[PDB]
Parts: sequence; structure tokens; C-alpha cells
Amino acid sequence: KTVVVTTILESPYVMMKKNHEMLEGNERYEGYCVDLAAEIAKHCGFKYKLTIVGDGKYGARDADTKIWNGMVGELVYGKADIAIAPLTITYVREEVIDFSKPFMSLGISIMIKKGTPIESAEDLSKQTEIAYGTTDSGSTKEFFRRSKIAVFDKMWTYMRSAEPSVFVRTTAEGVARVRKSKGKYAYLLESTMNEYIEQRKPCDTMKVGGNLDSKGYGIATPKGSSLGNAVNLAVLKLNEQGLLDKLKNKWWYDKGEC
Amino acid sequence: KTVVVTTILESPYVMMKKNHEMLEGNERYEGYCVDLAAEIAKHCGFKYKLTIVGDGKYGARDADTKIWNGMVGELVYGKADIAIAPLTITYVREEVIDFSKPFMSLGISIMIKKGTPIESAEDLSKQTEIAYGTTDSGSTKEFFRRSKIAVFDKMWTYMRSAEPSVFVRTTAEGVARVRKSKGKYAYLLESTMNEYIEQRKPCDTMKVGGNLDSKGYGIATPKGSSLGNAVNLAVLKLNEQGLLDKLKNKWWYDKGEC
Ligand SMILES: Cc1onc(O)c1C[C@H](N)C(=O)O
Ligand SMILES: Cc1onc(O)c1C[C@H](N)C(=O)O
Repeated sequence: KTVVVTTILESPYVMMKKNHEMLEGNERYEGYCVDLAAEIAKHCGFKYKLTIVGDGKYGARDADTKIWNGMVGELVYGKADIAIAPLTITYVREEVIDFSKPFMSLGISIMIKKGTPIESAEDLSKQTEIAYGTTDSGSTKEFFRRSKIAVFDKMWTYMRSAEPSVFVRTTAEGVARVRKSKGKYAYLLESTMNEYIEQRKPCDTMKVGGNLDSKGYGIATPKGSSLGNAVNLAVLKLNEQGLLDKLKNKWWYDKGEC
Repeated sequence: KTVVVTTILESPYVMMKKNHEMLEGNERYEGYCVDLAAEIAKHCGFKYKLTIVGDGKYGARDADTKIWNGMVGELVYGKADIAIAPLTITYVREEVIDFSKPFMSLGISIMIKKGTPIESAEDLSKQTEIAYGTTDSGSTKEFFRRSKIAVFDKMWTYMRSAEPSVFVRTTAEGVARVRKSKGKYAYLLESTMNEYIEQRKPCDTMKVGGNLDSKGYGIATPKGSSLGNAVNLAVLKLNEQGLLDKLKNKWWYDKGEC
């Protein structure tokens, strides 16, 4: 049976090919995760269908309804068999779904419009002029909401009450906000995305400071899935073979426009 | 049931405390992994006994004899219940034992005596004047043996046949060799150790170039062990709580000497 792969439209992980309107199925997409999915499928010997997550979210549990959304929800409720995307491995997610060992390492970082007088999370927490926020329904927002660390707690206290909302629905929306805010908005997103955008026209944004944490992305499967073991080994193999490093260079720097 | 923890004497992960000769049990040791064992045990609710791996090795499968040695062997043959040490998550190991998500991220790096005219792996491969090797029975040696990447394969071809042997039994042995070879020997070891040593007297070593790969250390358990799940969630919890970062800052920086 064809394996249903849930993923998210997030450059450069999954993107629409130039002539996608003339293409069908998996041929409509290109990107790091499109390439990765092919490698994993070949190694695990299965056929698959890439499907873009319906609500366009990574995945969080509704504190009220206790219902999971995004890619996590699609796995939890049986809509998809596996998730291949820049989905972060976290405690609350590991409680409901399985994750392979990481295929990419990263951490939350700060994106600023070049020239913005900010160099750290501490800087952001101390000032009021420059607003800052994160993407909704993901591990980054949960990071600040749950942090007991002084700096991050202060930032969360501010973000949770900010008006207008400093939270964005997608990475693209956040990038646009940084670029159009004349330096009055800083965006908290993972290092992977930050460094990617840093290499794309108009080259007006940049990553400042070190990462706030260290974590990774994992391929996810519903709890008890029979695909789990083989996928985990496939990831480890592809990494040791240097394929993952090649894919990173391919989509991040070989095509860099800055 | 007292959980038997197999680990290895490797500074600053596990070290004999001053006057350990008059100490007993777990109290004889100190270090990053000693602290981690305590937190993991507390979260998983178990008592444990730290034991230093008999052959002082990380773990590899002997060709021909096909028997696993080091900490991996301890787990595989039932000598230990869990391994808490700087043990790299690898494909071949994952085939015989289980690993938690990583508690530390790192990569293979190059250590040189300060002043050595080498800045990359390519440099080492492009010459023969400066010898170079890795530690025996571990992920680093296996990395070169299996790599199909031009530079690394060329390096392996040289190392496999070099005389006298460029392979060392322990990192301390590799470090001492770099320090006493007047720049005629470079050492291939993980970034964690390289960075640690660079801040220690006689402050005569340094890391050059970026890491060759990206991987992590995981807490290992016998395949199918009941401890697997709880340990994995414990590692994720501790990382998200910021404890893993505090622990590294404590054993690498707070104590740093150069
Ligand atoms: C990608 C990405 O970049 N910044 C982020 O917060 C994310 C989403 C994050 N990886 C998640 O799984 O929620
Ligand atoms: C620690 C350490 O530092 N360099 C290395 O090769 C190692 C050993 C490596 N972590 C293993 O598991 O074999």
C-alpha cells in the first residue's frame, strides 16, 4: 500500500516546482524533504504519496480541546503514515508519536533586519521599541511558553500580551514582517530557516547571536508504526554516507543568491 | 533492582575524584555523565551502580570473531543495563542496541599541536609529512573505514596501513601523542573532547577546520529494554529544561583553564 507522507510547504524543504501546474503527484514538489523522502522510500522499499498538511501547521495540542493539529495531528488521528518535514523532536510530541534520530541539528535563533540594534535574546528582553514573536502552533512558541529561564520567561510574558499580535502563522509571514518593519520587528525561528533566508534576495536579514537551544528534526510515525525501525536506520545510514550534508549544501548554499 | 550503568573514564564525562582511593561506589566518580546519570535515574525512578567498562572501549564488532567489545558489548551480552557516556549513535550500533534521542551534538574534528601547518582534512590527505590517526574500537575509526567521500577515503587508505600505527587506545593517548610529536601527528577526535582539551594546560593544542560530520551521543540500552522509553523522555525533558546546557557549561567552561 502507498505510504501517505504528510509534510509542509516550507522552503527549501518542500516547494512547488516551476511548472507545477502542469505536473501531478509527487512531481509537483521539489526540495530537501522531497529528496529525503525519495532516499528513505528507496531504502525502506515503499511507495509513497506526498501530501501537504491541511492546516499548514507543524503541530501543537489545543490546551482546551486537547486536540492535536498540524502534521502531528495527522499522524495522531491516522490521516498520514509518516511525516517528513522540518518537524522538531520534542517531549510533548514524543509522548504521542515516534521520531527517528535527527536528520538535521538546529536551535531557536534570532532574525533581524540588517542594522537592527539587537545582538541577543537578552537585548530583546530589555527593550521595548523592537517587537518580536514566533510562529504559531510549533515547538518555538512552546519553548518560550514553558521556559523557566529568566530571559525567556520575560520574553514570553511580553509576547503573550503584545498588541497587535507578534505571532505569525507561517515562516514566510514572519520573514515578511521583519523585512517590512524598518527594524521594528525581530523574529524567533530555528537556525536552519534563519540561515536559509540569510542567503536569499534581497539579502536584507541576518541571524544574530548564538542559538538558544540545541535540538533536531526527526522523521515521525504514529506510535507503534511498523515503519519506525527501518526509517531510523535509513536516517543514520544516509547521514553516515554524507548524503544529508550534501542535501543541505544543495538546497542552502549551492543555490544561494547572496 | 539496581541498574548497572556501564560508562568510561573519559574527562570531563567521567573522572576519578581526588582521593577516590578512600571513596566507594558511585562516589568515586565525578563529571558530566556522572551528573547526567543522577538526573536520569531520578526521573526514571531507579537506583544504579556506575561501573567502568572493563576493556576501556566505546564499542566495535571484531571482524571475523564477530564479538562486540566496549560498552556496546556490555549491553549486548547482558553485563550492563544501560550505558551513560559519550557514546555516539551509529547505524551499526543501532542494529544491536537502542539509543535515546541525543543528549549532546557534535562531530569529528582535527586536533593539532599549535603551529602545525594544517587547517583541514583535505590538507592532511594532501601530504604525508604529518601523521594522523583516530581512537580504536569506535565510531570515528569506522567513519573513515566506510566513507566513500574522496578525502576521507584517501585518509583511511593511509591510516589503515601506516607504520608505526597511528591508532591509539584512548583519547588521552592521542592527546599525549599530539603534544609530544612536535607537530608531526594530528588527531581525529570528536569536537566535544577537542574543545575541552584546547582549554587545558599546557594550552598547546587546538582544533582546526569545521567538523567532518554531524551526530550525537545517546544513552544506550539493550535492545527491547524496558528502560528505553522513560530514558528517552528523560533526555528530552532535561534538554528542554536547560539542564543539559547547564551541565556542559559546568564541565567545559566553569572549569576551563587556558
Ligand atoms: C521550521 C521552523 O523554523 N522555526 C520554527 O519554529 C519551525 C517549526 C518547528 N520546526 C516545529 O516543529 O514546530
Ligand atoms: C569521546 C570520543 O571522542 N572522539 C571519539 O572518537 C570518541 C568515541 C566515540 N564517541 C565512540 O562512541 O566511539
